[PDB]
Amino acid sequence: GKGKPRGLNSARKLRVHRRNNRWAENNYKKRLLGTAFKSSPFGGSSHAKGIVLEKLGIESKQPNSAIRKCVRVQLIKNGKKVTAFVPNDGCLNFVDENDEVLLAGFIPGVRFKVVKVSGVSLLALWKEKKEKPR
Amino acid sequence: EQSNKQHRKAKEKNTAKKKLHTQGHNAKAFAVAAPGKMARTMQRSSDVN
RNA sequence: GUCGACGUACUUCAUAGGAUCA
RNA sequence: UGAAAUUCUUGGAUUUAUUGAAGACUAACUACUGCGAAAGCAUUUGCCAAGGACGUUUUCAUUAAUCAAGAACGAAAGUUAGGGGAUCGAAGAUGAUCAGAUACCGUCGUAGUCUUAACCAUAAACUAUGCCGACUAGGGAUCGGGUGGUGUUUUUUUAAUGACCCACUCGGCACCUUACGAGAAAUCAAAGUCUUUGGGUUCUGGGGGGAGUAUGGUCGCAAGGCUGAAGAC
RNA sequence: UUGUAAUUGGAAUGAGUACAAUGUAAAUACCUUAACGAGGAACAAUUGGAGGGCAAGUCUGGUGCCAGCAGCCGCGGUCUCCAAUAGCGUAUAUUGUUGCAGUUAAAAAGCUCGUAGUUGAACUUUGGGCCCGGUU
RNA sequence: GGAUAGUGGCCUACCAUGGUUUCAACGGGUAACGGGGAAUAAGGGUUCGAUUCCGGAGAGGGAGCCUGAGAAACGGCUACCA
Ligand SMILES: [Mg+2]
Ligand SMILES: [Mg+2]
Ligand SMILES: [Mg+2]
Ligand SMILES: [Mg+2]
Ligand SMILES: [Mg+2]
Ligand SMILES: [Mg+2]
Ligand SMILES: [Mg+2]
Ligand SMILES: [Mg+2]
Ligand SMILES: [Mg+2]
Ligand SMILES: [Mg+2]
Ligand SMILES: [Mg+2]
Ligand SMILES: [Mg+2]
Ligand SMILES: [Mg+2]
Ligand SMILES: [Mg+2]
Ligand SMILES: [Mg+2]
Ligand SMILES: [Mg+2]
Repeated sequence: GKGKPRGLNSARKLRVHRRNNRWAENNYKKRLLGTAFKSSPFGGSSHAKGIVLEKLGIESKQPNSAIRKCVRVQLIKNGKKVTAFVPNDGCLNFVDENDEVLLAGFIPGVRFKVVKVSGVSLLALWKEKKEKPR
Repeated sequence: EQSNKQHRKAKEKNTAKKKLHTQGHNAKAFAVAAPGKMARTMQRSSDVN
């Protein structure tokens, strides 16, 4: 005996035992209860819109440093302040205060990067293929 | 130099099957039929929102 | 009110051992 | 006491002896040996019922194993109402606050410790080890019963019993050796059942240890409104 | 005998243009096809990653001449390689019936009784003697 | 007995006290139309299926009807709600 019923007519005890024990899994619990998106950085979304409050590392002396590429952004969905990466200081010129920035998951502690500014791809602006509409 | 072996205390933290009843209601009762469509539909709506 | 408990989500500390050589 | 000091004391303390009273507890014998489902259980004698094991060429014939619901008991502490109140003693008070192996010591001691009628139902409630069934090594010690001997002691009339010695058999707490197997190891006759897995059944877990951070969540959580110091010359 | 060509020769061809015809209800397109249509064949293939080198240049630090960061900015003057390929990149998401474990690091309930549920000893025509037709 | 195209607590009158349930009724959730199917997996399984076919329901929300063999129809009608 393994501590589990084995009789040919004991199907029900096995099913009811399984259904009760399946809730132990954190993955299972999150999936059915729809709580798997609390841990998501954006609260379930793949991208986040934000307002550029300030360019923190604008005054850093060393060019192209990690600090120079960080911007403090307000998430419009909830108003929480977060920090985002820009691909390079050259791209930082495009970003200025009080524009919409679309953020995506990525100086430890910075977990976001800017992918679109003012509704235009930041990569496109860097490649000189578009103009930022103001 | 005498180091006694720790007494691993019996759990007082709520078990995984007990945590589900700590809130106001029984969390297991309020669950959807097809969680697969929950995750897919919810993610799309979040970006639309 | 930088209040308590719980739930949830994350961070963090504990990894070196044998042989040869100088 | 490390030394003191609260304390008692020429109205005689401490100590001696002859008693008397009160309430607990059953030393040494005492051993993880014995009994009980466990928690637990130890002075003598009586009564009441209960129980394992052993013996049976007695009796019924599947009446059985496990167990959600439900029920009885459940160490110590604790609550309600009486009784009792010796010792010890949470709390409280008080002496001293000098010295680090003796660094937490002393005195008074409320509740409790005991008991009666109900509650509370928690322990490292431990073999940190579910229950029933089968099988898989040798060895001698013990507890209860039973069988056997032309064995010792005893009955000091015999004897028969009782107590011992030896062999074995059932059941039990157990213990040594074991390249039998298992395990990383400690170790285990079960934590074993020839490489990876099925004799029956109940319960539990989905990861541990030591630190933190935040919280669109849940349940909770105060007081305050007439009060005013100044050695040098 | 290896690599590099804004070197060089004449052969081929469709993207595109277009008589015509086919196609279609009428058209467009396809398949056909006179005539044009290639050397930077400029008729100008992309998406990602990795690694350099350069200055009378700039910043920072120090056991001198150095090291780190990095370098579209200097006195005047108006580069290499790797992967996929008409496709490539980024972000989020993405329990054991067979077959788990419970002494020493998750988890055996303090003990017993007990309903449902699951499971539950053995035994009843076995053996023997012939006949037929099938396969390999 | 009435009604129905018709069986039937479908409804009416009188009667009895029945019916389901730990073999999970009743109640709650369902980002629940159901199926043929789709994905993955070595096998068991796990998930998806509004969506080319079949069947059901609806035409902003309830309620009620004429016509007609066939409708509680809505590119038919009437009220109420918005
Ligand atoms: Mg077994
Ligand atoms: Mg005894
Ligand atoms: Mg009392
Ligand atoms: Mg009780
Ligand atoms: Mg004990
Ligand atoms: Mg056994
Ligand atoms: Mg075309
Ligand atoms: Mg039964
Ligand atoms: Mg049988
Ligand atoms: Mg629906
Ligand atoms: Mg579905
Ligand atoms: Mg469908
Ligand atoms: Mg309709
Ligand atoms: Mg509409
Ligand atoms: Mg209608
Ligand atoms: Mg219509």
